[PDB]
Amino acid sequence: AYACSFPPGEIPGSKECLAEALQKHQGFKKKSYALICAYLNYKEDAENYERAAEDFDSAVKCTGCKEGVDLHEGNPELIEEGFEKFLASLKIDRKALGSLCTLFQKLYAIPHN
Amino acid sequence: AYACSFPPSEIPGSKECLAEALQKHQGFKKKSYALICAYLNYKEDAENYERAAEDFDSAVKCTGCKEGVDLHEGNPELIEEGFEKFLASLKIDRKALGSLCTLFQKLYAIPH
Ligand SMILES: [Zn+2]
Repeated sequence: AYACSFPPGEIPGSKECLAEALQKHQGFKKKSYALICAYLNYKEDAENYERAAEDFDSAVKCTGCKEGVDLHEGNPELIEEGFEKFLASLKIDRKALGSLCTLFQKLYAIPHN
Repeated sequence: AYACSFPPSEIPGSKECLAEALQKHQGFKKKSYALICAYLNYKEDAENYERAAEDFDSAVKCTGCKEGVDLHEGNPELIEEGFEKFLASLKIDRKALGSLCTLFQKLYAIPH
């Protein structure tokens, strides 16, 4: 699930659409970094990844970006491919994934209001 | 801050009190693993660490454990020793830091 916390992109056709949504909209960043953390523990908890992927799928629909990101989150043979697609599409530094997961804590502070 | 979400320990005098609270209570895992994530990023955001440490301190009060874990969270020269005290007290292997931080996401589900 993801209730849209931000409006549609003004650059839906841009190769930067998803990367810019990530930067500008904390809620999309939270779901994206949550997904990275879930990926890193996929082999011990596939259901958590599946839920995080569904949440991300929900949040991506908010963006209006044209670029499709099929995570194939229920298909073990395609999990890696789908996650790499996500990284490519969002223009994430793929050598920094550990760090980005660790930032989920900063982006989703507790307690909060 | 931390709004106590679990009951205080049955073994407040024990050297195992904090490790036992961590084992039993998700809320204490949440604040502990959040602290770990904040520590891993200390060198780029000390304020976030200070806040997470204060939150952890508050969660420690909720446990009722007598043992102290002084994180020295405002003192750069002592952050390392404070965090090592945290690891020793909660019986967390330093090799496990990355994994435990990554688990904050699983233990703090969004949306909610
Ligand atoms: Zn929350």
